[PDB]
Amino acid sequence: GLDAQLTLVDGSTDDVRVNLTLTNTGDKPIRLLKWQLPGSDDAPLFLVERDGQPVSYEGALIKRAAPTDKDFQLLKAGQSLTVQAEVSGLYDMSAQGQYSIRYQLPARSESNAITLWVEGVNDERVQAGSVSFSGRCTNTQKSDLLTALDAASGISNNASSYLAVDGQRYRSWFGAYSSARWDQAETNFSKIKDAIDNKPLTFDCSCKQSYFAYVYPDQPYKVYLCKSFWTAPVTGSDSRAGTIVHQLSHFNVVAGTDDLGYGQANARNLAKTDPVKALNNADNHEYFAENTP
Amino acid sequence: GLDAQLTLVDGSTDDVRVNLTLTNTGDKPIRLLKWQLPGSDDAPLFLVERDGQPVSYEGALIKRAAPTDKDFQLLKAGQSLTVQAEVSGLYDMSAQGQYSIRYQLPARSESNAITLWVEGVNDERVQAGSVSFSGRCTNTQKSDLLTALDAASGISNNASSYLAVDGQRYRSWFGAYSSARWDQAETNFSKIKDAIDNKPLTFDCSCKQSYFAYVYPDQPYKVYLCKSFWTAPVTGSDSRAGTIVHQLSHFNVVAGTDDLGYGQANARNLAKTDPVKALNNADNHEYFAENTP
Ligand SMILES: [Zn+2]
Ligand SMILES: [Zn+2]
Repeated sequence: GLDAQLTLVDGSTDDVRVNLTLTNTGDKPIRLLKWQLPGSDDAPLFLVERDGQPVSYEGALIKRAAPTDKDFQLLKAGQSLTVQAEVSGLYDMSAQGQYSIRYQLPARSESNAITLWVEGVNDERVQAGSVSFSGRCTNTQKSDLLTALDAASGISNNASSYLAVDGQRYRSWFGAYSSARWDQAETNFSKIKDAIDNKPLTFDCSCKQSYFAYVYPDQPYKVYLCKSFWTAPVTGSDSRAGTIVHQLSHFNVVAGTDDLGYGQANARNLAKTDPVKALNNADNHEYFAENTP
Repeated sequence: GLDAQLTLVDGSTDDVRVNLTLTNTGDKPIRLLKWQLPGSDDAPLFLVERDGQPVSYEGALIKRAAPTDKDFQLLKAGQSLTVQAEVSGLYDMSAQGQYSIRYQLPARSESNAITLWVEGVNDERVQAGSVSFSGRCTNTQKSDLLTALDAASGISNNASSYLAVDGQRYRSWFGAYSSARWDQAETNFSKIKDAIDNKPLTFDCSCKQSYFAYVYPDQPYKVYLCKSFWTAPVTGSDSRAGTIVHQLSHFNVVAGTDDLGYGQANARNLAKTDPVKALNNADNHEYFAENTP
């Protein structure tokens, strides 16, 4: 027969990783549908409950045709296959509480349940402004993102306060003074602040490219984080907080900023060279907010 | 110096491919910022105008740090590099008319302009219901998708009409009759029809996986098409039209269908075995609408 044993992995992030051992206890090989083994494609393979109530599935749903021979994994007689899954990135395990997790048996009926207390992401934005996730953001990621968002709120309020008392910081990132350009920058930060505070934001963690993040400017307010987001400091230069300000600025409904080159020296040269371009550049907005130093 | 020559590629799809030749005409190697050469990462590298007016950039915007040595491409003295780009997937070239396209010179100022008449995607949905795109859908793709959408509308109206006169087709895909389950199916198709007709749909062409499509059920109404969408027939079994019905059915605001296995035999067994599961399965909805035969 087919035996499925789930065990919790011990670690010190807030992620919820599990080891699933599937074992052919019979005497002839069996075939397991690969789409129903945990892996890089999303499917709802687990029953996740908090305090006896099902939580949301948070992954994608795929159309696949009927499977063919190539779609099945062979397990020999006696043989075990162990696969690890991170569960918090595919089910909503954001609320604190006692959870049970079982795996459903793949096509050729459940593992044991495991149970654990989950600290959760203790934030009203995840339970006007809200924050949702996709692309397998784990509890640690979600928590890191909310942290980054509060930091971003801190620097976007600080930018906005600076701009409300109508100037080196402005000079550095936006160039020679004009009231029209200052009012424009102030309007941009007002809208960035209003998105941080009040809009339905979405962060996605699927991107593995080496840069920081990307958005589609006509698809508010979903920000895709990439590898350099995670390696960046929460605050300071080219920081997580600053990245959020950068990316939010691109949305057509926020500030419609452009990509007019990349980096601090680029940004400084724009300011010195062509204030109108600086006013239209995401980086200049980020660096004005980061104000580091 | 650096010379940039753009030429149009002749072909018989509606895509707009161009060959960009960059040439170091000087005597020492030069370095070209790779991020500003056309490639797999989106940036707005071209000036695209229709009838002398700029059209929208339709690609993503990325945060990158200042570039380092590794980010520059070397071009030797005398040397040319030719790179091809498809332009309709990154700028809005959906309206019929006369277009000019120039490339902006990368960091180390424009190519010649090329001009061409573009047939466009001649559809009010792209100019209540609308259709937007991301993930580099070309004019041919956009046109194929609108075609598929009209086909999907055809089969979703036909499903809805069938369900309005209150039964083999129902039996095949939804199992034994009950008024509650029939009303539920009718409500599901009413909402699928209303999304096809009246909602802001988004199709994305970036996915290269071998299956048909995927959605996030909490991210309406963006459908990601994958390789099997393009190889599928427009109508019939496992068709483009049917895929759209499948995927739209998954959205929480449409019909909240599940992924309860994959394929026609799966679907038929659900119906025979467990009508409540069939009523909750995307495929059963697709196959009921495809009704092939
Ligand atoms: Zn599906
Ligand atoms: Zn950017």
